[PDB]
Amino acid sequence: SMSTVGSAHNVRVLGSGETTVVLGHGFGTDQSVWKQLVPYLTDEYRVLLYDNMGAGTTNPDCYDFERYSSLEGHSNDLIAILDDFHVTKCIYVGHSLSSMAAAVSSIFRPDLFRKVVMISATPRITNTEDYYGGFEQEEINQMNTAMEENFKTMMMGFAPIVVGGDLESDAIQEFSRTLFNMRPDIALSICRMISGLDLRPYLGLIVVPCHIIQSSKDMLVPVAVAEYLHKNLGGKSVVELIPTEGHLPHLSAPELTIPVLVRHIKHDIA
Ligand SMILES: [Mg+2]
Repeated sequence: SMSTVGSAHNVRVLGSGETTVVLGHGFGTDQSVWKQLVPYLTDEYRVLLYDNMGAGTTNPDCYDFERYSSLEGHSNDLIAILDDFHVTKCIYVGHSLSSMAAAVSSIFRPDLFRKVVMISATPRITNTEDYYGGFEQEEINQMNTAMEENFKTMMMGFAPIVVGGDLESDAIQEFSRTLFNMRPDIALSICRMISGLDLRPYLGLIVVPCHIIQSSKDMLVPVAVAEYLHKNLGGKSVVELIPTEGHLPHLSAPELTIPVLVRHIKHDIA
């Protein structure tokens, strides 16, 4: 059979070309979240897709609770994936968590990345005296408390609120399907990690060009966070807001988001 890293992350390679586009997904989804975007890319790029460890499509026994208590475990998985599949200078396009993992990875291994397109990314969701992440700490702890109380109940509100729109919409139904296929203890572990994550000290060390993409109204990512990322990244960057509501605009608003991503994949920051 194929490599252990490839089978553990369900790595899939489509198309062909000189440049490889790598697609990463966020919490509660898997690589199937990119099914609408991939046809726009396979004729000119090689496209690699992979699942984060912990996704409902991955083996629950491979989720080392110690290893994935910080982003480093996901960052080292990504490096191993691109190594095992011999990718260099890829165009990385990732939603939320995965784009941050790629950005940090580029600090130590800049050979693997030509640029990073971050969608709805944030270095820290909790406010401090000098930083606005969107949530006071005594809101996040109350959140973390409620997720340990009734996790499935919190996720049943989480999914439509975070995606935005009608309970009946296709995006909310699809996001719920993959979110509820996760194992509760694994998902809770991931939310704990995101909840305490603070990537602010890393931003100055990231020097690969970053394209900061997010919805103008994201319940988890204030527009101030995109501006904070732009300001504190160590290399070139650009910010473009998608005029829409939702944390997963690639899933909920493809008609706006897919044209934005293709233009940022193709064109470079001068
Ligand atoms: Mg993030």
